[PDB]
Amino acid sequence: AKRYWNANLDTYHPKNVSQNRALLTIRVFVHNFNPEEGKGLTFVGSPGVGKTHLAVATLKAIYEKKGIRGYFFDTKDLIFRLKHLMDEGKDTKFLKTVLNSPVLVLDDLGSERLSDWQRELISYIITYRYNNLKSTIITTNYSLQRSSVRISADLASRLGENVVSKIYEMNELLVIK
Ligand SMILES: Nc1ncnc2c1ncn2[C@@H]1O[C@H](COP(=O)(O)OP(=O)(O)O)[C@@H](O)[C@H]1O
Ligand SMILES: [Mg+2]
Repeated sequence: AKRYWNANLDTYHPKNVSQNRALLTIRVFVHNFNPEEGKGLTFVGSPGVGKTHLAVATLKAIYEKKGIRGYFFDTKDLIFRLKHLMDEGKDTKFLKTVLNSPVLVLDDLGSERLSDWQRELISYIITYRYNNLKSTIITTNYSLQRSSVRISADLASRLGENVVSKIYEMNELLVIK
């Protein structure tokens, strides 16, 4: 939660054209935000680049100018949590509040490779939020450099074609450099 205590659309000081465009987009996005549209953003990019900073920021600006409460998860942390209350088998309540969330930040959704069972949980959670028009914000890592659709196949390679295709029809792509 709070290495990003300070994370605000407002500390925000962009340092290249990438970051400025990203901040403009985010601003427009938050201002027209409608839990109902199930629209989101995807932040790609090498690391230490302020992708996650911007996603926390986006989540805050939402509920500051729209009073809607999001949720912020490290994708692996979420998955790991869920598998464990899902085979202890008791809590359907955590799963439901995560799936039905009006805004959800899946930080690092899928950088690195995901074993069959984490793959299954992601596909589930994304199929659900896709079907139910639930706005979902994603940050993922991309590294080899000079776009659109390689970023597609690269993401597709550890997430699956299916999840990535859906991610695209829900989210606008913001490459931060
Ligand atoms: N433009 C910026 N303004 C303020 N802080 C930033 C900016 N870019 C990066 N940071 C800070 O740098 C650190 C790393 O950023 P992070 O969001 O984790 O990048 P990434 O998620 O791309 O790895 C964070 O603590 C974040 O607060
Ligand atoms: Mg990050």
